[PDB]
Amino acid sequence: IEPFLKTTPRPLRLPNGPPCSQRSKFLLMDALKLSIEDPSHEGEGIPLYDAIKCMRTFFGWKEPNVVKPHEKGINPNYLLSWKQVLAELQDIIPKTKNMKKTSQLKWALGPELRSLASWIQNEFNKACELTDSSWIELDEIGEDVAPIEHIASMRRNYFTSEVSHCRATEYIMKGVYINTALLNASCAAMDDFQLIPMISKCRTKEGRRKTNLYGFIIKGRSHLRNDTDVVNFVSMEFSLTDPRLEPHKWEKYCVLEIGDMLSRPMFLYVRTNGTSKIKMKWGMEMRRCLLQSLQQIESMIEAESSVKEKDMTKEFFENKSETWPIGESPKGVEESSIGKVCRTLLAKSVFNSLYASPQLEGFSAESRKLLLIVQALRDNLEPGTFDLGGLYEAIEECLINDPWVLLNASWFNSFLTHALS
Amino acid sequence: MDVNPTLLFLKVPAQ
Repeated sequence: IEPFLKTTPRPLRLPNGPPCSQRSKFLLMDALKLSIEDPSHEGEGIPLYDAIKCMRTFFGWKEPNVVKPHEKGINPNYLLSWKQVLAELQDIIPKTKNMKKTSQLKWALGPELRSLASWIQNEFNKACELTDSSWIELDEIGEDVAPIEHIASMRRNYFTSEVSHCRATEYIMKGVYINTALLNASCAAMDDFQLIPMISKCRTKEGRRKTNLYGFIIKGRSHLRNDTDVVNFVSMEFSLTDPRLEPHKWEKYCVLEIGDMLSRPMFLYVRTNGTSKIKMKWGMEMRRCLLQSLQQIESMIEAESSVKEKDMTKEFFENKSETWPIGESPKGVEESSIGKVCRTLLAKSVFNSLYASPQLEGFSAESRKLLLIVQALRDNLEPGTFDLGGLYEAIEECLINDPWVLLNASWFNSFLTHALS
Repeated sequence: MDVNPTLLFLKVPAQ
């Protein structure tokens, strides 16, 4: 029983701390849209009008109440901010809409170790799912005028058939929409408290056009000249999730009860936050995640189909019987078809865009070195031995805070567990 | 299932 003399692959020590919390620019699994189908009102397309139209699809509003106060914050300024936006909408015709720079607005508009907590893995599982709606390929259909090899467009087009209804795709489209509206407002007003509706559009299970309202953002002042100059903002986001079941996830938020829906109470997650022309541009460019994940899908498919000396694309996507380990359940490791693979590799790329951080950039470069070293131990019956740097020390040092980074560690631990069991 | 995409590497040689 002296394994204790041997150095072999242990898992990574994650940090002790109060449970990690949510920190993305907007809500993910917890989001709630009010929407309109076939929208055709006068001025459709125009955010503020579309928004007013989504707000009128709902009749359950009640008198706002704080229900999970932010504990750094002056909570009643967040009620007054909601109430203010509610008030300022009940009106008569213009395109955009600045808020009375009231007292509670002006206020609202201006390491510690934490441990892993389950909500993040649950968010990840939701991101990989199919939705009833599709989030790309929404226009009238036409030729692919665009010069691209046969097999490469076959792969691209198969992938799209698998990711177009993926929930991670809604998140890309949501970041694109919101960030680009934010850039627009930040540059037109600059001295204005513009009310910025959080929108996406999609097409439904039946094929209808649909426009969605997740909530609203108010911009602070936006005289920005460095790319790094910061726009404060307050985001207010509808949700049906009762923040009291997992109050640790909501530490950054004041949460209000604002209504009932068909029957559950309805919540508004509120928090202040900040961005810059560079972060907004990052959001605006979240379709790169479709690219990134296609390329890894394509090279998985290359590698395999070279072994078998035929193109396997068609057979992988259609028969759905080649599979790949990609998840775990109470029975051990589970394999899925190429379509779950595309959606999951999508979601990983989207999350690590939603949670970009230096801790991620470190963890992911160092852990790759260990990865290759553990696959070499695994794949070679006389593998030899390997020098770690302070590989463990370089990796483990990235594990401070970050919910996303900390799952990735947990996920890597799982792997080590199985790679060598 | 809990989805864990680093479990791919039980099968896919890190490209």
